[PDB]
Amino acid sequence: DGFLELERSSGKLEWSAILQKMASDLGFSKILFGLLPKDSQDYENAFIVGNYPAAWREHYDRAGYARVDPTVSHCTQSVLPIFWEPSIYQTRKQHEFFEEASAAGLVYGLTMPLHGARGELGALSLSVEAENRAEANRFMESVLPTLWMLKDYALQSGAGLAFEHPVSKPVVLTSREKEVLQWCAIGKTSWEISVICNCSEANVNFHMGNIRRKFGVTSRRVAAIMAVNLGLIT
Amino acid sequence: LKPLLDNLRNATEFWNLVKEASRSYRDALDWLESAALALGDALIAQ
Amino acid sequence: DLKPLLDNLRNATEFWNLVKEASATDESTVHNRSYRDALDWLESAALALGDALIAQR
Ligand SMILES: CCCCCCCCCC(=O)CC(=O)N[C@H]1CCOC1=O
Repeated sequence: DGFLELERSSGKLEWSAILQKMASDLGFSKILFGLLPKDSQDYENAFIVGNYPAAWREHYDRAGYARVDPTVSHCTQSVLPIFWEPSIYQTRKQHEFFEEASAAGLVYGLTMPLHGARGELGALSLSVEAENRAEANRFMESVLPTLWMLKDYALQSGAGLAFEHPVSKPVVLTSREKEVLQWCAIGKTSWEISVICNCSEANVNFHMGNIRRKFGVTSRRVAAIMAVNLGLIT
Repeated sequence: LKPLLDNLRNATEFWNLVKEASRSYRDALDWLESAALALGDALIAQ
Repeated sequence: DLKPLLDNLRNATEFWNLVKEASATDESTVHNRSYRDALDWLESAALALGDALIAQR
């Protein structure tokens, strides 16, 4: 059912890139996948990837927002989703937490608690961009069953690659590889690439074949995500 | 000394399904291309 | 049975890497029609091999 793409993963950030891919194909812009070992409950030094704005992620950890965030509190005692309605922010700090989360563009969304077969505990949060809460919830109920299946697939394949530490060698791209991939990332079709760089269509298909193997992946959309994730393009 | 036809077969199994019922053309081809470059590169052993 | 269908793909890959570092220098240098050749060879070399294992049981 298309979810199989995750358990064929080279490692942590091909997997993290496929997760963002499916989450974007559903209609969510920003997502986060957190996971912890079986009975570790210190939310610092956890396995956390996704595409939350890096400024917000670094601030979330330095402020210890894990012990005030109403979503992760919920994941420790329930296995059902929690929606980011204003009702979940009750305390003085939760309001301050909420207003800062919206500044990072995380106004609407939901969090799916994760509980692995071996004791893992984590969260899978997805944020949606809408004009109002009513329009956001009509869409979130539109995709909830698909989303419900996704969180259990992301945790099975995620639990196997999360706590592995195989240091992946660095990846450097040529002068032309980065530019041809830069256009692929913003959805340019391969023929459209040929006419911008004044090369042949096979010239870019050839290049991307080198780009996909330099990252160890099997799809160019996934490789384009890992490039912006590592800051190598754009 | 590892089996890497897994990918190729799975990339082909798709590559023959992508047009089984005669959209995802390049995706199925992109899988094949580097699933073949992967084994192809490793097939220079010693 | 067929163990020569792999060095077909291996030479398709060695051709690929030769065009690769010949193109890594500057694309000026390489005949634009060898790009397509590296691609269709790799496709036909790997289509002929994957379709050897799918018949296996
Ligand atoms: C269940 C433990 C998982 C590991 C704990 C740290 C993971 C990161 C916590 C997190 O980001 C929760 C979250 O998604 N907060 C969103 C929700 C509302 O605004 C946010 O910043």
